[PDB]
Amino acid sequence: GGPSVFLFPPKPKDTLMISRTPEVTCVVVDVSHEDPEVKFNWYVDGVEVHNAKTKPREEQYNSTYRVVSVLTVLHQDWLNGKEYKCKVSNKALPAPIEKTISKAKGQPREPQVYTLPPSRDELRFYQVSLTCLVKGFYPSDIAVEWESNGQPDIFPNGLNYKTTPPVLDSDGSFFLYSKLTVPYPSWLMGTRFSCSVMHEALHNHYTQKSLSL
Amino acid sequence: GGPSVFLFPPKPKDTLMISRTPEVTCVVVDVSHEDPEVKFNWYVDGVEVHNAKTKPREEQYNSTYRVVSVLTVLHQDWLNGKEYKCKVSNKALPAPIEKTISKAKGQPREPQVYTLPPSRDELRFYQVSLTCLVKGFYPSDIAVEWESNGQPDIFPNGLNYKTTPPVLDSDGSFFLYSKLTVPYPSWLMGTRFSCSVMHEALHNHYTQKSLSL
Ligand SMILES: *[C@@H]1O[C@H](CO)[C@@H](O[C@@H]2O[C@H](CO)[C@@H](O[C@@H]3O[C@H](CO[C@H]4O[C@H](CO)[C@@H](O)[C@H](O)[C@@H]4O[C@@H]4O[C@H](CO)[C@@H](O)[C@H](O)[C@H]4NC(C)=O)[C@@H](O)[C@H](O[C@H]4O[C@H](CO)[C@@H](O)[C@H](O)[C@@H]4O)[C@@H]3O)[C@H](O)[C@H]2NC(C)=O)[C@H](O)[C@H]1NC(C)=O
Ligand SMILES: *[C@@H]1O[C@H](CO)[C@@H](O[C@@H]2O[C@H](CO)[C@@H](O[C@@H]3O[C@H](CO[C@H]4O[C@H](CO)[C@@H](O)[C@H](O)[C@@H]4O)[C@@H](O)[C@H](O[C@H]4O[C@H](CO)[C@@H](O)[C@H](O)[C@@H]4O)[C@@H]3O)[C@H](O)[C@H]2NC(C)=O)[C@H](O)[C@H]1NC(C)=O
Repeated sequence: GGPSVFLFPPKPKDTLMISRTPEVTCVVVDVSHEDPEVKFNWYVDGVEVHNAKTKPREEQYNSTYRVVSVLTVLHQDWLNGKEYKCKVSNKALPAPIEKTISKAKGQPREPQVYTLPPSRDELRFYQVSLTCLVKGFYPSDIAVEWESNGQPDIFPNGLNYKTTPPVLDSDGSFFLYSKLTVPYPSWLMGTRFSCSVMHEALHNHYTQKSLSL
Repeated sequence: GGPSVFLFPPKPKDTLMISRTPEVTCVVVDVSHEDPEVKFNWYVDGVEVHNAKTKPREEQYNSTYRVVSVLTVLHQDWLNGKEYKCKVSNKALPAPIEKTISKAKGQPREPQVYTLPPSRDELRFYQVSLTCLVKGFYPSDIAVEWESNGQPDIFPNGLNYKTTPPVLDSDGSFFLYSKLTVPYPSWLMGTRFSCSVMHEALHNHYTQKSLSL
């Protein structure tokens, strides 16, 4: 064939925070040197739009260019299920490649957030684990972060945490876990930690759950 | 080209338990009706073997057969890093397709297992969540299960649990979480639950961590 197209959704956090701005990204790979001509046509539910923006092309070590087309979207357009289509055309293609992406369908469901202290057996070590359980949400688009009331003297570098991907639960909903690693002295001195979750189905798209000794 | 080949590693649990038998699986898709002839040649570190077994072909909705070749492997052969090669040949191919798979390289690291009781705020609900943290292991091949001392009268159907995929941690090791959902009355009556973890770097490839009220 010829070039390949891939269309990605906006960041879950971008569509949920008022401060941020979501965008859809249409990437084009496998584009030839002989015909590096690429065009884009964007359609929101079958209605063309021309506010998208194409970034400069870039060569890769595999001797192929890379074209990307970014389309900023309204917060509530995506959350209401509007479908976004990217139409790519180039000489190397017999017919243009059209791709579409939208939010997962299904009545959203609200997550429950639970913080669990570190296991008693983990204090033998110096780094202990604070856990945040987020369960029962749909769709799986979600954002998770940790906060502290600890000054930089205890945390000169920021907080160290990692979050699992969403896992389909036995009731059609999703769950995940996020682990925050902190020194034991910080846990013992009464530091207040906070698990923050952004999800469509939450009121104000946000909830925050605390954890401390 | 023609048909496509895919080679899969043995289940982590299969290579760790003596009772089970691990297998490398070499799948062939996109095989034509005009030429449904397939051959396999297996090599363990460049040494041919003839104990593999081919299962009957199966028709697909897209009108393509699918041929599978299964090779049982010795437990310690895989765990010691031996590379397994699958060579596929068919009329529709100009030259045979060879694929190889082996265990991830790197000094193995032993996991730590910690059980966390359900959050106090989750008792509002009837289904509560028991958590098992497994962290600090390498490679990411691991198997996790839950056990109970509860008869079938409390659990006529088995235990309900889901386990996350491994997540790369900030020290090059991996962690995961497994969630067991149980009715609150079972938690309150003293039922003893058990998180069982099978990993190469564990002594006897097995460890078990308990949890109860
Ligand atoms: C006619 O219909 C067929 C069936 O629908 C089509 O077959 C499919 O063909 C595609 C390629 O076009 C293959 O894609 C690959 O999938 C691999 C994963 O396969 C496992 O998981 C899927 C479900 O997720 C499952 O259906 C497979 O059968 C396979 O299951 C595994 O099976 C083994 C033993 O059989 C078992 O031990 C495992 O536990 C089990 N695992 C699971 C999760 O069930 C990928 O690994 C491949 O990835 C490659 O390519 C990626 C990018 O393309 C790259 O990132 C990767 O690194 C890697 O290189 C690849 O995506 C499907 O597997 C195959 N499905 C089946 C059932 O055969 C057929 O293509 C279609 N005809 C045509 C013309 O399209
Ligand atoms: C020249 O070199 C560049 C970089 O090495 C290659 O760019 C990649 O090309 C492959 C072509 O297959 C693309 O593969 C697709 O990747 C997607 C992942 O997107 C994430 O990752 C990229 C980079 O890591 C991020 O930029 C992006 O924001 C995302 O975070 C997958 O989603 C795709 O999977 C889907 O399609 C395949 C094929 O149908 C299915 O098998 C999957 O199941 C799934 O449906 C796919 O794997 C890759 O995206 C390209 N990266 C970038 C950054 O563009 C060029 O391909 C290479 N040139 C040639 C000719 O290959």
